[PDB]
Amino acid sequence: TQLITVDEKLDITTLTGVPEEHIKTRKARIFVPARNNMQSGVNNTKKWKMEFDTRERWENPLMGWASTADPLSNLVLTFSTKEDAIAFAEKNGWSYDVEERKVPKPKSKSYGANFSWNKRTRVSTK
Amino acid sequence: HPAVLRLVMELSGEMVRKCDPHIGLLHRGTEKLIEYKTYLQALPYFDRLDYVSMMCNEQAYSLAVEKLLNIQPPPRAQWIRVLFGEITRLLNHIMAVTTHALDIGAMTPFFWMFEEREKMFEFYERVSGARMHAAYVRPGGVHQDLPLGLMDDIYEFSKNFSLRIDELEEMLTNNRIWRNRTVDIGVVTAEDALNYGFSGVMLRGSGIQWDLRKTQPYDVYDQVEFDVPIGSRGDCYDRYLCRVEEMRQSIRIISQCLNKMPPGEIKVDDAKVSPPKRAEMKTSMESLIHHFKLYTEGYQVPPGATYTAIEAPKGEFGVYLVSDGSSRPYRCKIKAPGFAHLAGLDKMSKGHMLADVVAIIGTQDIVFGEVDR
Amino acid sequence: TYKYVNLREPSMDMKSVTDRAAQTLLWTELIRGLGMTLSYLFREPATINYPFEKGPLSPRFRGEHALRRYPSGEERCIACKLCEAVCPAQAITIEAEPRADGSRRTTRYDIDMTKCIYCGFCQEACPVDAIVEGPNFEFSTETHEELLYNKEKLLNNGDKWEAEIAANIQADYLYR
Amino acid sequence: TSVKPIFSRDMNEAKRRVRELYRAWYREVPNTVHLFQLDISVKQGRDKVREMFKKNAHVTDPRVVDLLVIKGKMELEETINVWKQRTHVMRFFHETEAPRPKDFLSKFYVGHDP
Amino acid sequence: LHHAVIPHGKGGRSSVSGIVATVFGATGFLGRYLVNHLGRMGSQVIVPYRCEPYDTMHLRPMGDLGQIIFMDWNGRDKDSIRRAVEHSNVVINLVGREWETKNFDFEDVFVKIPQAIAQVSKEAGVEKFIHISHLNADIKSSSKYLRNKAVGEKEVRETFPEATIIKPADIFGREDRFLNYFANIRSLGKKTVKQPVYIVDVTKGIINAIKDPDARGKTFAFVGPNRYLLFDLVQYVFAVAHRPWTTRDKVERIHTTDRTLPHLPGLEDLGVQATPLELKAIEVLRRHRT
Amino acid sequence: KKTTGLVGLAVCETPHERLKILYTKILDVLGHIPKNAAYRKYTEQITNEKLSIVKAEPDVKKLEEQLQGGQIEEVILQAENELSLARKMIQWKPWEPLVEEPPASQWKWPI
Amino acid sequence: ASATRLIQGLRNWASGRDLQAKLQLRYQEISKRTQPPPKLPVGPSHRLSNNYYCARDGRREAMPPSIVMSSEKKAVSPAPPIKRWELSQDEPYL
Amino acid sequence: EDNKQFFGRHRWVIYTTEMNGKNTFWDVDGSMVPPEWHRWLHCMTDDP
Amino acid sequence: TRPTVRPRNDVAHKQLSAFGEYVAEILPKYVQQVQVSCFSELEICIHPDGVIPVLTFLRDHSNAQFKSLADLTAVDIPTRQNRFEIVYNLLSLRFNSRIRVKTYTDELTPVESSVSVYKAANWYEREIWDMFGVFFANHPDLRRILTDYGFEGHPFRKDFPLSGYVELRYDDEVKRVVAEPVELAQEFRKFDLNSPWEAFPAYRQPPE
Amino acid sequence: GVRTSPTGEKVTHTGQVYDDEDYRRVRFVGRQKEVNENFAIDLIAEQPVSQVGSRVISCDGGGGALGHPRVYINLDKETKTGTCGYCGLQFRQQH
Ligand SMILES: NC(=O)C1=CN([C@@H]2O[C@H](COP(=O)(O)OP(=O)(O)OC[C@H]3O[C@@H](n4cnc5c(N)ncnc54)[C@H](OP(=O)(O)O)[C@@H]3O)[C@@H](O)[C@H]2O)C=CC1
Ligand code: SF4
Ligand code: SF4
Ligand SMILES: [Zn+2]
Repeated sequence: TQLITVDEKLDITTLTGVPEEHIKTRKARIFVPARNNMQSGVNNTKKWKMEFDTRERWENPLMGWASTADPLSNLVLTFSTKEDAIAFAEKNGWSYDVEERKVPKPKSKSYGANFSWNKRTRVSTK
Repeated sequence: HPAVLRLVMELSGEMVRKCDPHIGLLHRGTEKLIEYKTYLQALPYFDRLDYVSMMCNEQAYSLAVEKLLNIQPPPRAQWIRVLFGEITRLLNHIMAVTTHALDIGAMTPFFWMFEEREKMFEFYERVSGARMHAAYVRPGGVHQDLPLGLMDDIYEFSKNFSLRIDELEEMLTNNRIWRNRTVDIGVVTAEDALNYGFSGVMLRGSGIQWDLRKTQPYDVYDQVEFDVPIGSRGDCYDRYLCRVEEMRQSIRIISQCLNKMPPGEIKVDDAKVSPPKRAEMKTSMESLIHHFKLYTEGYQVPPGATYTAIEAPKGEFGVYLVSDGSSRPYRCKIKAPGFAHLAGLDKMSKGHMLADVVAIIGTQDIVFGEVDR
Repeated sequence: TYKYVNLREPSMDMKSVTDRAAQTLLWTELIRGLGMTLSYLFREPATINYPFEKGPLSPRFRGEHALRRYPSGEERCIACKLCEAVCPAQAITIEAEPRADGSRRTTRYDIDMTKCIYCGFCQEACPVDAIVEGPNFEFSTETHEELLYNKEKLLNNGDKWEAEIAANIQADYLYR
Repeated sequence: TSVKPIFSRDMNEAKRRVRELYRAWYREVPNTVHLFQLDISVKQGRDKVREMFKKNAHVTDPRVVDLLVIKGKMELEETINVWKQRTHVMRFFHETEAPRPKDFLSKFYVGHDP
Repeated sequence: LHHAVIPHGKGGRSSVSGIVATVFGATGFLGRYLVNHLGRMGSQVIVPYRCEPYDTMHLRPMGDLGQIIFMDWNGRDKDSIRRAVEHSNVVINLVGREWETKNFDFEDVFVKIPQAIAQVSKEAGVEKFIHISHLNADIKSSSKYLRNKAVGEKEVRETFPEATIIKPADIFGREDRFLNYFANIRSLGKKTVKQPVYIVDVTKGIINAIKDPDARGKTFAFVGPNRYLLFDLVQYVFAVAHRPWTTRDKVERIHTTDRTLPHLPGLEDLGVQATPLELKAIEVLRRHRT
Repeated sequence: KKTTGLVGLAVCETPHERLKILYTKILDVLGHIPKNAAYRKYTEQITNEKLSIVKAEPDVKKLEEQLQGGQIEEVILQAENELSLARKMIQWKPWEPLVEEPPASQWKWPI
Repeated sequence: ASATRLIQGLRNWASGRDLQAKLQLRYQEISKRTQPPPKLPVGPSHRLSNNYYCARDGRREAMPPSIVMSSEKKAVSPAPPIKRWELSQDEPYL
Repeated sequence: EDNKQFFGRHRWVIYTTEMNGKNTFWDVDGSMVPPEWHRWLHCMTDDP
Repeated sequence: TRPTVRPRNDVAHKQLSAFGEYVAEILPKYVQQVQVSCFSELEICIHPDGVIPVLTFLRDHSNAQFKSLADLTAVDIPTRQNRFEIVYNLLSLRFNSRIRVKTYTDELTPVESSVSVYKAANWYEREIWDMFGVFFANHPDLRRILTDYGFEGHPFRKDFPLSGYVELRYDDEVKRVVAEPVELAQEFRKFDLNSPWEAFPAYRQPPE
Repeated sequence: GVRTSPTGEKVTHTGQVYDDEDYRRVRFVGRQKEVNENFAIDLIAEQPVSQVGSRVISCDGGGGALGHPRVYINLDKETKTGTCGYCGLQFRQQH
């Protein structure tokens, strides 16, 4: 009711109990995941995935597994806008990198363009 | 001392001041682990978050996914699910009786009804193969239907078990000193029964005529003849009586379910949710593709949140799903009758003594696995 | 539809109240309880002599996690990783290479018998029934190293009995 | 941007509440080190307590400082009861080195640590 | 060298470090703390024994999943010892019973045992072998114990000379010999100086020596950081104990002679901090009364 | 009537006029509230419906048939609860227009 | 069974419930294992020529929930009032 | 295999002395059964 | 759709629609959304200042009894200025209907302790405080349940990882149980599983 | 049936034999490395190539619906005998 409020940023790493080593050490990455190109389906777009950097993964000497001393290794954070993505990355204290979304460029194709008269565009095989 | 929980009881001499359960000694991370799996992967968490009920929680989660997914299970699978749900209610009530018996003393009917429970574990073994953690209930019907030579064994068990519960009522139940142990302990106001959120056998045992099977029949329970007992007084001798009568009504429901078994079908006829049978898998192409992607990715679910609850023998077993439109759940929570019953221990133990407090904890069907979520 | 209980009053007729008084001051139903317990005393016990008489089981019990091989042929496994894809504890570990013959095969096939919750999804998910839940129950191993089965452990394990597993599968290939 | 407070009006009442909390922690140590049959002198534990207070020293929002006061209040209630045990109080100390320094040469002999 | 012997990532609890340590004895007290610090480091430890598997069982879960391994040896044959040091990066000799038995006196344990194991370890080709002994083990009189240790040190220097002869002072810990010896009493008043040194910094120095180079060949000693009076020590443990196989060889070992040596480095010269009596002594002096 | 099924709820003997004066207090405490709020309209509607059921009837079992909420005393308790929220809803001004809307990218679920 | 009639009469006199009749130890009442092999039906599918999955599409019928609100016989309840229960016939108390 | 006893006392095994050389006159174990008799004695079937 | 399809009760659809429109019209101060699911359970989406007034209304008012309290949950959703969702669930004894009161909240600004109107909400509030951090002012007891007291971090966030930062073991050096940083012996192999190709065209959110 | 290391150890069907600078050898000390005695590659070449004088054939592999699913393989190349990807056993046409 028009109360106390100050206008400042947020530093939630004092609250969430995380080690400051894993705060100042690592660095987030915010990106739209590129389409797995062997498939052709663009539903895997329309997100904003936040990952962390990959780190040390040695081998289990007894079996031949993959062991790591990395607690923040296998997270991913699905967001829906870059604005609140960068806002959250600022808000929870860690540093971050911002890649940029690259759309499929629209084109101009026709079967009639494939079957021209003098133009060298000619499929010659179908 | 075995019961496993922490209890801090500050008291004036042998009576009371304030007793508080520190629970959280058992916390595992079930909700986070279901948040990192698929549905079909994370079904056994629902099998064992309550671990005594081994088919009721299966039934609850499968009805949660069917309710979110809008697929009716086939009728023969519904009757089989009803039969195993009532067997499981029988087993959980008879465990609660015998564990209160051994927690108070009363060494032998523990062993007697555990012989009966070994017979029912034999039935679970022949049906699924597990001893106790029989998953067996996919979303969308019953997987791998029951073999030949089972129903007459259920029939023989039903006759023998009616005689054995009569002999248990011969042993205890008008037993003088057990009644003298339990007369007027655990008073519950109906307003306290509502505001403290007690559910199931507490509400059955004190006041309100409230049963989920007869108020929202979630399956073919509307076709079987039975009656839930209502409790008269806020005490646990009466609540014991309503447990034993719910056992006998479960026997009636098992007899009618044996008499009303249709020879319909095993699973749903939806090969995008239930996996196809193995012969038509290894012949057909579409069946192989549906098997393969159904076990890798899992079935997609339309988004949204739902809540449902059924009768666990402890009470309103609620499962609350949050499903982003995906192959994974996004969140799940378990509204736990054990947690709700543990919530009101100050009102159930304000005016008694500590041995009677142990009797209060014992006479409510607690497991402290379901109290954890 | 309900049946509420504790509807009797203590009857003020002299017969019922003197019967309850004689019940109180003569200790009657306690002796009735002793009679019921003696009735279970003179029965015959349901105790199987365990190391000789082994208990009854089912044709669909889930035990050993064995592998199988073809009749007069090599491993039934293909290494298509469906069992690691469905394994809810993620106990299966598969690393696959083909041999020089061209057929696809493995290198490494690990089961964490610690992590193994014994569902049966790997039995009911393999398209060829390569890995099969065994019949037995005896693992009972002293060292934590030795409950981590490798592929050759499973091959020497499933080749310890075939006709058992094949008999169970021939009994049980129609209900599933 | 009218945002609700928790308890205070600026950082000044927050300083008052945290110095009350520090006074309670300072006179709350010797009963704990007497009760739990510990292993460490009083002044060393008090120095690590005031070091923990020094650790969060760059927080300016009133809600966050109030919430840290609430966290310290909850932990102080639990330590002044005997709900916690020897393991937790030793878990506040960090004696299980891990002596891993910020020396870039020592960061180089055991590495891959940006 | 073959791979999976280099350190891997971070350190500790299957964060794989470098060494493979074959340890003799190790059912004993200092050996148990050394196995505990190697399990904290996470290296692979090979310990043979001769006792019941109960004792190695209670020191077992300190090791990680399969990181320690238990095998067998006898006090005579070189064969099982060579089998124990077939594949061994580093090896340590921590052996010794502090009295004579009917089958093993002071002879041929300190005489025969480091000779045989140093022989088969030189034949196997180990590096950074470390043999423990006691400080002030000299050829001179009144100590069969210490003169057998000095013979053993001359053995270690003579055969397999590329070793590390090491010696602490009277070390104390949770299962000390002499602190329990001073508690299990009922007693003579003479003049003696003595320095005790706390156990965990000693074994951290041991593992620092075995994983660091430049320390081969040199003999090392460990020094109590105050070097105070025997009578003050007995009165101090008396006042803090709050109560206002003992052969003659043991009582002469604890009363007779203790002295410093300036030839050889102590604690901080190797690069480890030494911590005095007081704090850990208040820790270990429980068991006052009821 | 005679030893009802609820535990901590003991029966009365003259339910009628007690419930009558309870409903008149409902109408009056509602009467202190402004008229244009349709909350007053719906509460006044349902309470005059219920009081017209009761005031026309000196029956007991037929009163439990015609008016829901069995048996009898729970109706009294429910009207007591309604009177409690009436006393609380003199305050809190719930018929005022909307408090500040969310930023509207929030109840959009499938994210 | 396999007991004499004397201790049998003692068991029946200790509790009169026809102890020889239902003895909780079955002998050959168990249905025989290794049964004749089963044949299993297919339900309301697998009959061809009509069954488009476009028709019987139980998955795709989920709709987004309908949204409202960012001379009146009204103030209705969420449901009709529930029919109050009944004393059952099969031996209530009383 | 006897029939006049109840369900469970059907099938019982009696071992031998040093079937491998372990003095198994005493201290008998499970997994000392050949596989077809392991399907037999666990009451999974009705055929010897 | 005559076999194998779960039928739905359009009677209940219309009844819950009329009741939700009733509640939304009679409390305009706090009601923001009333939505009916296709499987017919009512959802009421609520500003976090009418917690106590709307719960006093819903427990009482006798046109909607709703004594039974089910869960209170908090679901952690990023990409929102107000992250968390306090989800009350109410069940009516006399009526057999279920409403989901979804009131929203942020990280820091509290809500106001439903234990003053609902005794069952006590330990639910204590649990949701311990696991998330939605502060509950005017509440008697906010302690830690379902964690260790030496543990902290509110682990049911999406920001907190799967495996925690600490890990217990025993050591004979300090003769006790110690808590080291996490050292996994196996990876927890995470599976990218979400295929493309738009499994539900009805739920297509619009593009930018 | 097997081969043997220069150190004198049972090798596997997979070529994973050891150095003299290892430690998995020292965890093999005293405890038997239980290799599979019977290999897998060896049994295939002992099999007679089943010859059917058809063109395109079917395969099941030891019982209907007990084994790998039906695979229809081609026999139109002559010097390249068609191998089932599941069975492994070859086929030849006849004319
Ligand atoms: N005052 C002291 O205690 C000090 C001792 N030391 C040195 O440390 C060692 C003593 O350490 P501590 O742990 O306290 O005592 P221990 O006697 O327990 O350590 C010796 C270990 O080696 C074993 N062992 C010794 N001799 C034989 C043998 N002949 N055959 C088989 N096993 C044998 C012992 O018994 P088992 O065979 O049952 O395993 C034991 O496990 C000695 O070598 C001593 O020189 C150094 C400084 C101070
Ligand atoms: S066992 Fe079966 S499911 Fe697993 S990889 Fe092999 S063939 Fe595939
Ligand atoms: S039974 Fe379950 S946990 Fe075990 S290996 Fe198979 S799928 Fe994995
Ligand atoms: Zn084939």
